[PDB]
Amino acid sequence: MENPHEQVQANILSRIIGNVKRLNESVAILNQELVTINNRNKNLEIMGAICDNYHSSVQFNLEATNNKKPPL
Amino acid sequence: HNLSPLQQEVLDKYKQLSLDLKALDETIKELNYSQHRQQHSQQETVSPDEILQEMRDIEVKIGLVGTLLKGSVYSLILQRKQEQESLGSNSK
Repeated sequence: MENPHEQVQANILSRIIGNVKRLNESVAILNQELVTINNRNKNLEIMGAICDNYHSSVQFNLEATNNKKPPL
Repeated sequence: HNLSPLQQEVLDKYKQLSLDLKALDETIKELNYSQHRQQHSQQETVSPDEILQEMRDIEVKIGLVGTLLKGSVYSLILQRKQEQESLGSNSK
């Protein structure tokens, strides 16, 4: 009596809801992983900052005195 | 001018004493000669080539090894402190 299209569309809508739920789960785990990796990587900003500071320090130390060697 | 034997012994002992006196004086001088490779010589005698001309030569560049690491670490700490004080003062 009811149009079969209605039933089949309800079924496929249920499938699409389930799939969206799975997508949400996956994206949540991805966000968790990204947060963890950034929190652990925070030390690399420190390391890069100090290395850059030292590089600039030696560069201007070779500038200040005339001890900067000629370009090979 | 005759002298007593004890006086003569005193005198030639004095002579020998003067001899090694000027010997030691010459030795101390030769240490103090900054004439390293200026006069005929190939050994270094303590002089600016052992001092500021040399040790300072070392020092004007040893800072690039020891004090520059610290300086960089201190600069990062100072920048962090600046960020912290800015955020703390402006947020409230």
